[PDB]
Amino acid sequence: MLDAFAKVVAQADARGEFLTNAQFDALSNLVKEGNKRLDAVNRITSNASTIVANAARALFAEQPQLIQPGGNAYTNRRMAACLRDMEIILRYVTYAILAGDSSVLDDRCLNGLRETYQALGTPGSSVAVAIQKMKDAAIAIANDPNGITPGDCSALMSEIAGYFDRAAAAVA
Amino acid sequence: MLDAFAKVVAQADARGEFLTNAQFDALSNLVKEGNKRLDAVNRITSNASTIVANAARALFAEQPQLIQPGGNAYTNRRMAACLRDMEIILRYVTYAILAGDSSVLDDRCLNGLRETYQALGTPGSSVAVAIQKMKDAAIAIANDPNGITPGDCSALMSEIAGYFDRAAAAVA
Amino acid sequence: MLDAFAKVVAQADARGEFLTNAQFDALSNLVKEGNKRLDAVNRITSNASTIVANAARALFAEQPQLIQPGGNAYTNRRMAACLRDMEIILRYVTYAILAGDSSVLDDRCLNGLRETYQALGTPGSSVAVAIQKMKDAAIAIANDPNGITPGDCSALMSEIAGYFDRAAAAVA
Amino acid sequence: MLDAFAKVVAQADARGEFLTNAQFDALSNLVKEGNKRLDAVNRITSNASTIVANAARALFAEQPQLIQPGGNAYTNRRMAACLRDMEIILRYVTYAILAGDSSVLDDRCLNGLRETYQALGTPGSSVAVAIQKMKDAAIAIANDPNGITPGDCSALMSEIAGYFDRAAAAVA
Amino acid sequence: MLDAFAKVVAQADARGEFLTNAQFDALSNLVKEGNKRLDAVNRITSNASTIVANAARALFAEQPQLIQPGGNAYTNRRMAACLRDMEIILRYVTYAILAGDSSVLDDRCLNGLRETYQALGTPGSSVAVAIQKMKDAAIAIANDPNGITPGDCSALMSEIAGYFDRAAAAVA
Amino acid sequence: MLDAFAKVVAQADARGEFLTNAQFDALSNLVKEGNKRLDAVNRITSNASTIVANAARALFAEQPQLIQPGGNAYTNRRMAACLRDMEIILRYVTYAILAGDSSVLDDRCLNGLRETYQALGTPGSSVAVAIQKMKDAAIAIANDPNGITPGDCSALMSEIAGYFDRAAAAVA
Amino acid sequence: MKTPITEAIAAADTQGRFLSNTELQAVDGRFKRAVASMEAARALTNNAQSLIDGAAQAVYQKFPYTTTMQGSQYASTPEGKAKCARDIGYYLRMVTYCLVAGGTGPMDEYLIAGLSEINSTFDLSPSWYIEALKYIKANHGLTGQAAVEANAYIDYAINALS
Amino acid sequence: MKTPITEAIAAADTQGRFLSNTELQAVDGRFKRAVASMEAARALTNNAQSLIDGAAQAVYQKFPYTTTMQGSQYASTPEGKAKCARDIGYYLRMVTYCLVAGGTGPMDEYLIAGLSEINSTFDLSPSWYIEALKYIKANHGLTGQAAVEANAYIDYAINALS
Amino acid sequence: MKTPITEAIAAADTQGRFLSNTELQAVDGRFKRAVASMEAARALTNNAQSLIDGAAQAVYQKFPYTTTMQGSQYASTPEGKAKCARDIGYYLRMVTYCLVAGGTGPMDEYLIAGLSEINSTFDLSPSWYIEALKYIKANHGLTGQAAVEANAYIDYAINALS
Amino acid sequence: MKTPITEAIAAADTQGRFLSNTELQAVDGRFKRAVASMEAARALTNNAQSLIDGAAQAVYQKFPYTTTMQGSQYASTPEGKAKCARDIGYYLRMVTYCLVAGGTGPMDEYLIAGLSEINSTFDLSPSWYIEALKYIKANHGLTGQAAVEANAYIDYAINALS
Amino acid sequence: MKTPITEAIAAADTQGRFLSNTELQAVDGRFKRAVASMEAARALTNNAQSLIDGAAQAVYQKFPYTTTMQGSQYASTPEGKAKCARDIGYYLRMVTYCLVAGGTGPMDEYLIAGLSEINSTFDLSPSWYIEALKYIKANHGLTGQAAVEANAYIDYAINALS
Amino acid sequence: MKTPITEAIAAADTQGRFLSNTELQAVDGRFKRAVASMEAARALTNNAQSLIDGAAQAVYQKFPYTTTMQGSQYASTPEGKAKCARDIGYYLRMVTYCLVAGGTGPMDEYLIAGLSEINSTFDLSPSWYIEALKYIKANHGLTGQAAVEANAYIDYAINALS
Ligand SMILES: CCC1=C(C)/C(=C/C2=NC(=C\c3[nH]c(/C=C4\NC(=O)[C@H](C)[C@H]4CC)c(C)c3CCC(=O)O)/C(CCC(=O)O)=C2C)NC1=O
Ligand code: NA
Repeated sequence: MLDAFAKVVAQADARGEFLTNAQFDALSNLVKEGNKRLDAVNRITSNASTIVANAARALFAEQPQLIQPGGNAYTNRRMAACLRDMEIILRYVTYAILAGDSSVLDDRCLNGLRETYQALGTPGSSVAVAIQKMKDAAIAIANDPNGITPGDCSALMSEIAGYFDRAAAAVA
Repeated sequence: MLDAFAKVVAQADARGEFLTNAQFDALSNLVKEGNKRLDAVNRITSNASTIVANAARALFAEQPQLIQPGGNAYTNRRMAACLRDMEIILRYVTYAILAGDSSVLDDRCLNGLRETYQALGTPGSSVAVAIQKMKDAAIAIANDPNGITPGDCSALMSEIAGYFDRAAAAVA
Repeated sequence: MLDAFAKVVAQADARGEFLTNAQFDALSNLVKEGNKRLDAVNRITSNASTIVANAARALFAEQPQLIQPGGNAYTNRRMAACLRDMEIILRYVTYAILAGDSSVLDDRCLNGLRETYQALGTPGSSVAVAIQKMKDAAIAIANDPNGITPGDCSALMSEIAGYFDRAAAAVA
Repeated sequence: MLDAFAKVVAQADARGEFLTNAQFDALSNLVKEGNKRLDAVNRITSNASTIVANAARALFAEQPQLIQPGGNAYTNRRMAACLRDMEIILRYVTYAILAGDSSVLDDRCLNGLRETYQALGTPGSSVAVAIQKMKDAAIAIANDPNGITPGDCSALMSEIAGYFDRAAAAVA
Repeated sequence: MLDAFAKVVAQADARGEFLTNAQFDALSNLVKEGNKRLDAVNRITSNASTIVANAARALFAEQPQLIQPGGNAYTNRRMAACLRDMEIILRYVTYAILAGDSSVLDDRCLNGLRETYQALGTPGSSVAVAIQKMKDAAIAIANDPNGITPGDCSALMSEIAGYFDRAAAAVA
Repeated sequence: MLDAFAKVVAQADARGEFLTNAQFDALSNLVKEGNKRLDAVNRITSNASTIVANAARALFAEQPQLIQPGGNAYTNRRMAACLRDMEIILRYVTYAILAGDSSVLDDRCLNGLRETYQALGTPGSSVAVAIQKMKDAAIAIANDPNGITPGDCSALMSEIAGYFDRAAAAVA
Repeated sequence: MKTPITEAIAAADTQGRFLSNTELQAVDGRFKRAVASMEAARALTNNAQSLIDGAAQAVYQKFPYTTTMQGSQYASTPEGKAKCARDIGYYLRMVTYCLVAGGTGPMDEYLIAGLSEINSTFDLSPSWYIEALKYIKANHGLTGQAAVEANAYIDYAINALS
Repeated sequence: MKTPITEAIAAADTQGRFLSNTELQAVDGRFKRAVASMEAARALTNNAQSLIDGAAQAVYQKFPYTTTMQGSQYASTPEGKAKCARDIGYYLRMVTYCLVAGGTGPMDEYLIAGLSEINSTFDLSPSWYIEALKYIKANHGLTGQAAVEANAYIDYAINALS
Repeated sequence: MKTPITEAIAAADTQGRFLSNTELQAVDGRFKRAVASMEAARALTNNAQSLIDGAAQAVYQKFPYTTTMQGSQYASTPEGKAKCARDIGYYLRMVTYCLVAGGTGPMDEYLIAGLSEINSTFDLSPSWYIEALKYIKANHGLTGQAAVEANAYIDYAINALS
Repeated sequence: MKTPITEAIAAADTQGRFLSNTELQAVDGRFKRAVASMEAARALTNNAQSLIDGAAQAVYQKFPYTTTMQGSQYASTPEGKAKCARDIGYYLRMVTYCLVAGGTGPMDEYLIAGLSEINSTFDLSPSWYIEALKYIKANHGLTGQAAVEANAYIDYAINALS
Repeated sequence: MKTPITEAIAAADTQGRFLSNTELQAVDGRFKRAVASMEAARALTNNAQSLIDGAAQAVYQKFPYTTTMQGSQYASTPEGKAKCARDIGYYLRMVTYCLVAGGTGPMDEYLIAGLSEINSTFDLSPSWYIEALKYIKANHGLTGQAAVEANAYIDYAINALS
Repeated sequence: MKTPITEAIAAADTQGRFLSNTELQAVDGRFKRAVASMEAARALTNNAQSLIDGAAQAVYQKFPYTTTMQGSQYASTPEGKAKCARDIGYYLRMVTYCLVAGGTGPMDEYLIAGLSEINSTFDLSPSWYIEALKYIKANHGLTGQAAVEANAYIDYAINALS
């Protein structure tokens, strides 16, 4: 896996060049915003149980068919697997944030997930909606202005929103 | 795997219903015929070695090409594998009888057998004929009227014949 | 795996025949030329390090793009893998010579190599050229007339050349 | 492992004798009391969670030092292991009852348990007391006269009491 | 493992010396007697089944207690293990002969055999006697004067007898 | 494994107490000296190859018998194992420094090392001397006053010297 | 799914054997016991609604806070009370399933697997469902071996909740 | 050793479970079948000597060469005929063992394990022992489920020899 | 036990490497953060008794049935209320342990391991301990990164209970 | 298939090495021995029919019951006697195969693999084929190392049958 | 690729955990150290050509035979001297890569993996590259923690060459 | 230790077989080759000192810097030149060992194992020892298959150094 710093090195190596001044100054801005990145990871991770549970409640409240007899979170074995999937999807979104790159989300989580749900018979549309609900919950908690040194974090939230969309798209 | 009793439960659960009176009375008839089922399993299993051997003798007596140099039960390694296959096919037919359901025959034995013989270069037509000969041998022994409390067992033999046909069809 | 002697047995068995006089006399000529076969294996194997290195030097000297940043023997990990591949390809060519049959070269080395390089992104054209350079190096050393009992070995070199071509063709 | 029926066969074989009339009549009495044996196993197993929990409560209520900081069921990891041990000890006592022989209790559970607790630093005296409390709980539930066809089961309770004592002795 | 040639190298290396003339001339005599060594291995190995069987027959004919009910080759599982042991002991004696050194017999077979039989409860005295009977059978067959180029092989038989005694001593 | 901070927690838990003011102030001094600790680890680790090599040169220069034919770093296999041991011993001394506790040195490296060398036949006296030479080399490099912010580091060197002595004692 | 017939088949198949008389005895005991199992199953199925309404109340009696306290996990709303009765209905339905199939297989597969994962996530107290299953045990109104059967699978649930 | 009670215990223990009603049903079927198994066992034990003398002759009838041909593996000496009767006696004794223990465990452990290893080494034809066991099957003189029991374990031996 | 220093050592040791600059950076961040961690730890330790008495009541407020209902698992006796305060005291003590050792290691080893096994056996509702830890979070009276530290380990407990 | 050349290649390949002088010596010994192996092979091939007719009779002599006794496994019919000669022919053909390929590989692959499985199923006595191979051994009429070669592979078959 | 951020992620992911405060501390130390790492990286990048020309000569000074001796592996031709400077350039470029990515990952992946395989095949003396990297260490002209950073990764290379 | 006799034994033992004619052929080829191997071994042993003095100089000729340059790894002191001759002596002694034992086993065990670990640590150039072994190859003064033998093991060393 890579991060924001390891990707630029890899792309620079493929050309066989030293880093330019416009690449050092870009990566130096990455470090300065590092504090904002750590708070966002800390805040979201600190409310993991709730973001998963609340998103699941709303999902099954909107699509009762999922938990009806026969349908794909009926029985505790399938319900638990669903709660686990949601928890896992969230776990790898937080991994991506800290690194500032989706390589770990792509390689470990997303790639070969759509094909899994198809073989199982799991609505990928329903999964993506569960991801989207976790997104709104995660963003609001992360960018909650109470009890932190005030400052703009608009760019960082789009990046966070990027990873959540990316997972939804991957199984939609 | 399932049996006659576990399949009805599974299909009832998928709808999320309690069992009806027409489902209890149907399963109660299953239990009453249980004695006939155990004799058929006991009798066939008690003559396993003979049913396999006698069926093999007739098979190679009808298709000498199978045991000719080059052809697919020439050499003891291929002949033994053939005798083993026949023995295995029989083993899982008897499993199905006791349970009153072909799920174990399907899941463990049949599924992915035709594709095996194609890669190996084994006549699936010859395999099915060996199965059919074991069928006639197995039925006659099972429904042999000497030395048992007399009673009709016509339905049970069709079921037994069903599993044997099913294996023949699966590789024919 | 087979050799010159095990292949003729296999083909004879498939027909179910004893060996003819024209098959014993053919295999007896195989044994008489056995001395020439052992020298060729001994000579080539005794200069393994050089044949690989010298062929690699010329290859990268003709195709500098291979060792340029980005391109497929840049970095020591890819360069080492390349030197290893060349060494492995050579190892199995020498195996084939001693046996007088390419079954071990085919089964163990060649089969499923082209498909490997395609997934990796390795020029199969460049690999075959590296094989061809090892061929010329291997032949000249094997048929070097200094310091050995003089005698014709023209047939044996074509056979050796056959295995080298065979590997080039397999990945070209 | 053995049972009441397999042990007599083993001891008979070692002498190389057929069973006597005094051995068939003894084993026939075993079968007649089989109903009482199945109820005792069913009743004890049906209250597994309670017998373990209630015995643990009393144990730690009598020996508070066990759950004090430093001491051997402080922290949930050691407390859970203790609850597990008690549950396991009980599991193999019920195995022994159904079979009418302690071979499975001896081979699988007891042998090499005392030596385990010594290396860990676990009071074997405290373990045996926990076993003894489960004994009294298990016996009272098993021989509870409410809601069962009345009849003497005095002999069977001594046998059950034998296995419980046996485990206490093994770690005392 | 070592052989006659690898042991002398090992002992020479430990002193850090080249081989003397009295060590080359000694090893050269080893090679000249090599033909006699190969016949002895070939002859004994060619009658493996008989030497084991005939030795077993005589053993149980002299010690009937071994095959009596309770006693250590009663039942086919223990009888087979015994026949296997005898076969294995013989297998490693023939290994030692070809090499001219007992290192493989010692390392792989003998070492930790006496301690095995003690834990099992197998008479080591009876095992050694079975070894001794195989010795006499093996020697007579190996040194049988019919159908071979006449010549003295007295020294070689003592060496063969050495390995057989060695195994008897190891478990006696 | 533990460190300076995890050991105090463990000992506090065993009594079931919160940390005192004399324990916070002690651990706070640990953090303030943290800079000196990181330099010592960095400096020693930056000269790993040299400290091992130079210590080995002196060792074999003082005890030539070790590298004589027969004796325990003769042959490259034993010499390499020796160089590896020295390298490993050093690796775990540096682990201990960073943590400020020898638990990882004890558990992973030292415990069951003396007993290893005895079975192998390796002079434990010679090993300890090799450790001692690495100590003097490691200390001088770590406490080298050129090119670093001046300040006392006497206490830290005794601690470092403690781990080196500890390893020598463990195999002496 | 775990039944005596599937166990008997699994026992033989693991060791690559045809079925022996060992396994055939087991299945006879199963068919022999079916008599009492079918009786307990049909009896609970007939009196199912009364048992679910009875059990649900026994919960609200013992734990009155579940009907007062605010929160989705509680039976303090028409939604909550619907979810409660549904869940109780599930437990009873699984108990009949085990009697018909003569083993724990149904309750193991459809209910117990991942049970502690659900209760933990959705804040459902295990003791609520014990008290529910305790009422069913006392008031199913069965006798003889029919009662022995029903209770065996009821207590198997209770043990899974404890 | 393989019995329904040991299988039931092995089934539960492998999965780390207490015994369930699934396993308890199996053992009931075992105790229920014991009636016919004990009858077949005691009946063969009583008429043991007559069956061994009868079976031994049926072998010598069908294969007369076994009493004429020279060699230790044949019944052409007082030693050979003693070994023959002994071996036949063993087979019958194992059949009673299986009836008492209600499973194949005894015959599996004491007889079948390494059976083909012995017959191969000592040149004992399997068909000799089939013919022996065939006589016992036809002439044990049992009826009802007692005969069903005896023959089940007799044919299990025959299958092991074929 | 899990700490940044033990992780850094574990990371290197698994791959048979000496420590690199990669690992040394991690430990600096640990020593750099200790400032705020030591502050949060000593502050909670000083105001420990008031927090335990405060949290215990917040539980009894939210769940009044725990002080009324009969049973050993409830705080309806002098024994129960002693057990309650003790348990709350344990949680807080573990939170300080994590701040001193700069990682989750202490709470993981002494508390979380086998947590769901205890609560299930002894009928202790997870939500009771959430409400306890919720009070500590709101009323520890810390500011800046000291509050960020304390709450990080408090929420890690809450997540383990949910 | 097992030969000295395939073993030499297998030996090196398992350890990822090029061939050394160790392996080259082995193959020389193979080519050196071929002289006597080719002689034994061609000699048996030439006198093949006479050996098969001779061996087949030696069987019927020693075991006269095989020509009298009724049953498909016996040589008491034109079919049986055809099957007998065929089988004997196979054994001899495999012995020549081993001499040509200078190892046991052919007989191992085409004959020995699953040998005891066939003889057991089809009721073929191993001793019949020993007596067949015993006749070939005594009457092949070879001398010197040619006889040493032939007999080595003949006895290897006999050992596989015992 | 090995970095503190990838290690922190790898540490958590292996144990199936979300990230804890343990891992977050590590990454802060990384961002905190970046200041000095970025300074060392940009400084070497700016003075890159002078360092490569300087280091290359220091090699030819210490080992004069490399410019005289005939052979492709030596710097005794315009080709050789071009290959030398290129290789030295690679080493320096990897050192900056490690400073930017705050770990050994780049040099490990692009350089060290299979390093001893290349030097052995192409007859390149390790000591040549030590002497090259020794010159860079002494003459990079950095101060404070910037020099501590640069040298840490330079010595990591030297250790890989020894 | 690797020899044709140990390989032949290892080949059989891995597959649990007695030795076959396959393995016996290999050992004959070994005994057949010994003639030329013993000749090469005794010839090098006799002219050992002259070869070591000759080879050592050929190194100092080709690489004159090894006698001038300061450092313990070089032959620029009486100690260094003693270490050089000793090492060369070792190589030659191992070559004779392989001829006596008819395989690579000795040189593999006593020399090659951990070879690259020593040369890397003690800064010994592989090419020095190639040039040493190159002189021995050209000037051992052997003819026929004796020269074929000697050179086979000499080149096996050279390949291990490249
Ligand atoms: C699913 C497994 C299974 C069970 C559970 C089972 C129970 C069982 N035990 C029975 C009787 C009985 N059970 C007991 C046992 C006891 N009575 C006492 O006073 C003691 C407190 C207690 C000792 C545990 C007695 C005394 C009888 C009557 C005598 C007998 O039939 O053996 C009967 C016969 C019918 C009856 O009389 O009620 C059955 C079916 N059978 C089975 O196949
Ligand atoms: Na038992």
